[PDB]
Amino acid sequence: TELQARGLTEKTPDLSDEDARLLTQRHRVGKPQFNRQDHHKKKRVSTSWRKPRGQLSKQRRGIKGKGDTVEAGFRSPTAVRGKHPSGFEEVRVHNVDDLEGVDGDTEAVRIASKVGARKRERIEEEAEDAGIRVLNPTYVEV
Amino acid sequence: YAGLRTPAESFGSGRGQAHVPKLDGRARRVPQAVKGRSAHPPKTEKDRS
Amino acid sequence: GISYSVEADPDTTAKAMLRERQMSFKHSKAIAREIKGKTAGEAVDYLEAVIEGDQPVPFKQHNSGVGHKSKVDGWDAGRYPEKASKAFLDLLENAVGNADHQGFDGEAMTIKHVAAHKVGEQQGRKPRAMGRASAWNSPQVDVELILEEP
Amino acid sequence: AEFDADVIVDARDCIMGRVASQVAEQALDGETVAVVNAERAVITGREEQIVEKYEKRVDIGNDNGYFYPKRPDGIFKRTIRGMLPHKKQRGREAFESVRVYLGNPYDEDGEVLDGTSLDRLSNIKFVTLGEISETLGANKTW
RNA sequence: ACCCUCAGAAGGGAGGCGAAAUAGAGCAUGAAAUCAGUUGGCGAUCGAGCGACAGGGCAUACAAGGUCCCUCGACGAAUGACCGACGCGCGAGCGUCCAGUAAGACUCACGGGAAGCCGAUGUUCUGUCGUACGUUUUGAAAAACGAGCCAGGGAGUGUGUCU
RNA sequence: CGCUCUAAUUGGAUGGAAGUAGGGGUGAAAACUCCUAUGGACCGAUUAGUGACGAAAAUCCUGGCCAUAGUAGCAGCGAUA
RNA sequence: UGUCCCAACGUUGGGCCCGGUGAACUGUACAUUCCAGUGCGGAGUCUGGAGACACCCAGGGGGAAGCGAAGACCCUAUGGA
Ligand SMILES: [Cl-]
Ligand SMILES: [Cl-]
Ligand SMILES: [Cl-]
Ligand SMILES: [Cl-]
Ligand SMILES: [Cl-]
Ligand SMILES: [Cl-]
Ligand SMILES: [Cl-]
Ligand SMILES: [Mg+2]
Ligand SMILES: [Mg+2]
Ligand SMILES: [Mg+2]
Ligand SMILES: [Mg+2]
Ligand SMILES: [Mg+2]
Ligand SMILES: [Mg+2]
Ligand SMILES: [Mg+2]
Ligand SMILES: [Mg+2]
Ligand SMILES: [Mg+2]
Ligand SMILES: [Mg+2]
Ligand SMILES: [Mg+2]
Ligand SMILES: [Mg+2]
Ligand SMILES: [Mg+2]
Ligand code: NA
Ligand code: NA
Ligand code: NA
Ligand code: NA
Ligand code: NA
Ligand code: NA
Ligand code: NA
Ligand code: NA
Ligand code: NA
Ligand code: NA
Ligand code: NA
Ligand code: NA
Ligand code: NA
Ligand code: NA
Ligand code: NA
Ligand SMILES: [Sr+2]
Ligand SMILES: [Sr+2]
Ligand SMILES: [Sr+2]
Ligand SMILES: [Sr+2]
Ligand SMILES: [Sr+2]
Ligand SMILES: [Sr+2]
Ligand SMILES: [Sr+2]
Ligand SMILES: [Sr+2]
Ligand SMILES: [Sr+2]
Ligand SMILES: [Sr+2]
Ligand SMILES: [Sr+2]
Ligand SMILES: [Sr+2]
Ligand SMILES: [Sr+2]
Ligand SMILES: [Sr+2]
Repeated sequence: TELQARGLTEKTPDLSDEDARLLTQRHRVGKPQFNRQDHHKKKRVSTSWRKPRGQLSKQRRGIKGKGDTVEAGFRSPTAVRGKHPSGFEEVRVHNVDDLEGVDGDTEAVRIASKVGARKRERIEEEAEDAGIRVLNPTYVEV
Repeated sequence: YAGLRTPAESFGSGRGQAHVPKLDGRARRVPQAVKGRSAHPPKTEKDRS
Repeated sequence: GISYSVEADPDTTAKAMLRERQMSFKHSKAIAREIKGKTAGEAVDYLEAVIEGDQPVPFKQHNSGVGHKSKVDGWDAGRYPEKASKAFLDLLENAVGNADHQGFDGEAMTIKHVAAHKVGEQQGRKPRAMGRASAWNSPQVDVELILEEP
Repeated sequence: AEFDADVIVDARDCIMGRVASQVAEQALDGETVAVVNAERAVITGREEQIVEKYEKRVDIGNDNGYFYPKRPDGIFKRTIRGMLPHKKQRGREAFESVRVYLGNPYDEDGEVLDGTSLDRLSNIKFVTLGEISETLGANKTW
């Protein structure tokens, strides 16, 4: 009568104290948008980042208010870089065999979008049985 | 000779237009022109072995 | 052309459309805007009075150079677009007719939805001085109308 | 017409600019201030030079306009406006919480703000707002 | 096809076919510029590189993010008191002790709470900074040059020889 | 980092591929990825290659489109109809 | 002898309002400005003040160093005729 998602949807990974701290830091600090200079002034200029190269460029010269420029100083902590907000490390999966070798305490699986409903159903039941959470679960009425 | 079969000429300064070779009011020959030549296309003379 | 841009319950609604009409699109926006919410019958009497010159149609957007009209309410500029009005009368005639064929009281139904859309331009060319010709086009207008029970 | 002032200031024998400064400060802190006996407010210096300055402000102008007040009422109100960011939301709010009156329209007497008092027995080089207004051509309605 | 409407082989309505007519004739898909109607936010007393970063309002079906707030407690870097006591200074005020104490960003734990609620997204308001971009130039917001807008197109390639 | 096609190894798709629209997650970033709707047939990854491989600009090119604007003109001529 | 003092009245066609038809020039963006100042010394956009409720009609053109033409003048090019 209601929709429910298949699998270990609420599962959380177990992280060292230092990892939980850094994951929390990444989340607290965040980062600037880093959109291309003046993307908002012209529709033909997309948001995709491009180093400002104008000799007179205000953003390039680092004028406060013109937006931050991509620099290595903005990189996130090595120990957490790339983790899903839950703390899990993601593993891309295309079939049941891709589930092999995956540690459900430390990793969560993300089924590629191309995968069909028939193959997804098999992957989903096998993942749950292996104690692995599926980040993009199928919702069925139960 | 692709794109070069035309006597298109530029009008130069004076008509408020970019100096682009044109023929019958249509731009031609140059690489930035639609129907113009390919600037640095594949070449037969290239040794591919 | 267009497709009705709004949902309509077939059991309490009647529809009609005009296609590629060659009339002022700017005038059509003004007329639609003005008759929406009116009863089909009210719309008709209003448009006939517009054509007769007794009731002006408020020109709130396409008003450059348009002289003020005292009968315009809450606004200043207005005119009497008779051509587009007659096209709207054809539309209303079609709508109310469809309505009555369905068992509804056509004239009494409310104009729930009415909007004009520019579907194109019939292209034309006009010779000008100095050996050049410039565009001389006709707008093409589609208009949708949805009548609904009171 | 009834001004619920949290503070009533008596400008009689008080240096205009000093009162104006404390009143702007109070209004920005949320205080509703009524200045009274404006015609008796005082401004130090040589009368002839002070008058020249105010006359110049009256003579200035053009099509865009430079409407400068002539009554002590308005002279004082303007003096206060120049100490408030009247074009900003908070500034206009404060400014509109201040009103200046000729004479004292209230039953209460106003208080004399500390540091704004002028001692006539020790000063001869000063002028009264009312005197300035009359010189400017105002209609001595007070 | 049939029917209704209409001056009507038009168009419209209803209807029939097909998995699909939002496949009905330049008839696969259907971006942007942009137009009509409309939803959210702002709006007829107020100011202009249109934003970046902070922080408030209002708005939010699901899914793909799940956090967030307050009491208290633990930890506690640089920094770092009030009060009181004593002693100096014409005075504003200072010194010594209390004391490197109380406090101190982050993080965590107990207890309580939030689900438009936290993030996010749209818009708007406040604060700080802020006169596009590219080019020419010693010096560009420039009253120096270029572009109406969007999509697509648009510039180190080959042979031979040399290093 | 991204694009094309080739090869080897290895996967996805009518139980719905690519593309497109809106939205969620990741990466300092190029850009990667998922969800929903549309769509209705193709699509990847890794490794070694290939190159007519990346645009905001050139009074750049072609196409489409908005404001201009319901504005100018539809008067002027010895033929005022 | 209205060229002038010194302008007036009138006539026809426009102009203005209404139906129909219906372009072009031009457009980096923003833009209700004014006075000063500053700045590559000639600013609607920077700074300080002043003024400024929104929209629309008609007008004569002060400003946008207005639009229209890669200055004709001058110089320069181991340019042309
Ligand atoms: Cl790195
Ligand atoms: Cl139009
Ligand atoms: Cl004035
Ligand atoms: Cl202000
Ligand atoms: Cl004295
Ligand atoms: Cl921490
Ligand atoms: Cl190169
Ligand atoms: Mg953009
Ligand atoms: Mg070609
Ligand atoms: Mg007019
Ligand atoms: Mg000719
Ligand atoms: Mg199609
Ligand atoms: Mg491999
Ligand atoms: Mg391209
Ligand atoms: Mg460039
Ligand atoms: Mg005009
Ligand atoms: Mg000029
Ligand atoms: Mg030149
Ligand atoms: Mg010469
Ligand atoms: Mg010669
Ligand atoms: Na040819
Ligand atoms: Na060859
Ligand atoms: Na309008
Ligand atoms: Na009116
Ligand atoms: Na009226
Ligand atoms: Na003084
Ligand atoms: Na004045
Ligand atoms: Na907000
Ligand atoms: Na240049
Ligand atoms: Na520049
Ligand atoms: Na300049
Ligand atoms: Na144009
Ligand atoms: Na051009
Ligand atoms: Na005469
Ligand atoms: Na002018
Ligand atoms: Sr899919
Ligand atoms: Sr020339
Ligand atoms: Sr308008
Ligand atoms: Sr103070
Ligand atoms: Sr049908
Ligand atoms: Sr200003
Ligand atoms: Sr401590
Ligand atoms: Sr383009
Ligand atoms: Sr669309
Ligand atoms: Sr290319
Ligand atoms: Sr147009
Ligand atoms: Sr005539
Ligand atoms: Sr003529
Ligand atoms: Sr004129």
